Amino acid sequence: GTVNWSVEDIVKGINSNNLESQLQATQAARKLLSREKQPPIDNIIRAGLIPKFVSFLGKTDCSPIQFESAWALTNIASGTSEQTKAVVDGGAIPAFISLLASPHAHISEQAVWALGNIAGDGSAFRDLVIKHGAIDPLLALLAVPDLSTLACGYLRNLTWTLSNLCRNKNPAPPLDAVEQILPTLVRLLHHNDPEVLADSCWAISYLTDGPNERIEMVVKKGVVPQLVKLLGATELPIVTPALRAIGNIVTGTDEQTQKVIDAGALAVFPSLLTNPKTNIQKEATWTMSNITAGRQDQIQQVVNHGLVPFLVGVLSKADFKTQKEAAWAITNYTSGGTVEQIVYLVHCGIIEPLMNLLSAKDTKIIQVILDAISNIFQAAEKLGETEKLSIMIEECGGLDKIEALQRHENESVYKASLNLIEKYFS
Amino acid sequence: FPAKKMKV
Repeated sequence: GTVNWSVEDIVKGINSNNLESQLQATQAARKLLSREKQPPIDNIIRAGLIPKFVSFLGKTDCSPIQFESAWALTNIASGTSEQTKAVVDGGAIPAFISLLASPHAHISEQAVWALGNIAGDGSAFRDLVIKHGAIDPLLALLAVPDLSTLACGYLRNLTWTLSNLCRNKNPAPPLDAVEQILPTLVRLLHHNDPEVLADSCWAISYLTDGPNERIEMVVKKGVVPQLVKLLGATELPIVTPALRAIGNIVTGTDEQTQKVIDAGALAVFPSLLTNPKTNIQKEATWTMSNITAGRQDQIQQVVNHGLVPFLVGVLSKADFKTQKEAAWAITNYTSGGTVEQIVYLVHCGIIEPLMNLLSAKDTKIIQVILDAISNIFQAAEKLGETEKLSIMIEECGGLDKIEALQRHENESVYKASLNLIEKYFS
Repeated sequence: FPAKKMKV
């Protein structure tokens, strides 16, 4: 029927003066654009069909052509930034926003999807969708007593589009829009569908990727406990965005980090720091490094949860990037920690793996490590135990590596190594 | 991960 038309047949049908023929040709276009392999997006655009589709969006008396044109434009807008720009230039934004109030659920959903792609293109189109007033009707679609009464796919598409309205930076979304969206986002963050939860955590992670004021906008809504709960979920698509959100939050002030700690987040990190997925381990170690860079009572919270041995483990064996985040965590620990806490750090066996990591080719990890060593040596000086530490470093081959780093081409590297040698290995 | 979805 409408399977595998040519673009010229589609153009001939859409340019006819017969609404029904236009509907058939539009459906044919939709089917061309929804095939598995290589849809002819550029050919459809070059045929000049976008304005016709946009005009079909407004044909209230023929909802089928509204749906087919909405679907076709959706799939065009799903492509490159140039194709999405083609959809926007046709005036599609206000038309889709108008369709958000359609009495037909599938048409309204299709509009939600299209706006999701357009806004998902980038900060500019995101802000333009917002300027046309999409947030009010979008959120109105979710103003029901119980989200479970909505269709699963409907709710999933709404959540996804909203998450795209929270996505991208330079600039971040307008503050007023984020405040307008955040309550519904909190509501979705408590829904029982895994995809709604994943997309909600992603949206929160977007909103927390920024200055402390944005982080505060999120944290003030009281979502941290829920974020920890989801951090303990079994579905990796949930744990990943939840962990990213937590990390972002702990990049903020010590009080926000403290709200993460009070929610019980640390209790989850024994598993996260041994998670079989590399990215979970890396992001968890990065989060930890942003915790050990905080107050001494917070470092002490890290200690009490038994997470220092897990850091020693990651530093001993893990993907190199995860090991680098571990080195950062150690250097922050030693920078802000007390003498007792640094002593405890050595008692857990940090020295040997820390030394082994000096044979890495990455310059910055060598710098980080040498700073950590400097700090530990400072604690030893404050305890008069520097000799024993020098012996520790010498028995595991660390002294050889430092002495060799004296010949390292980087300035700060061979500076720090020279200082360590002449000050503690004479 | 990509932010756009093609409806197949």
